[PDB]
Amino acid sequence: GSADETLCQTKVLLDIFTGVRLYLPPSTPDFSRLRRYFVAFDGDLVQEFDMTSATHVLGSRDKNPAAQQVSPEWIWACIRKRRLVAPC
Repeated sequence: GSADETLCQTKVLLDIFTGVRLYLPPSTPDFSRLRRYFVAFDGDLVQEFDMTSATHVLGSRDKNPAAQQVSPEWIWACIRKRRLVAPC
């Protein structure tokens, strides 16, 4: 249990993706909060077909190789580490 053990606090958010602009895919699980939550932390979310300027990207990068190919584990590990961790 990650989210339920992390975002279980309303949104906790925390200074995780601090300035971490990861492209949160709509196909990603927990997207609901994944979006608001993340960006809510203090970062930003770019639409797949919209990253060129983006910074991070959830699963995959193509749309934006200049972003970060982070996953759902990164958000937790990050928000949990109160500091952006190794994106993968």
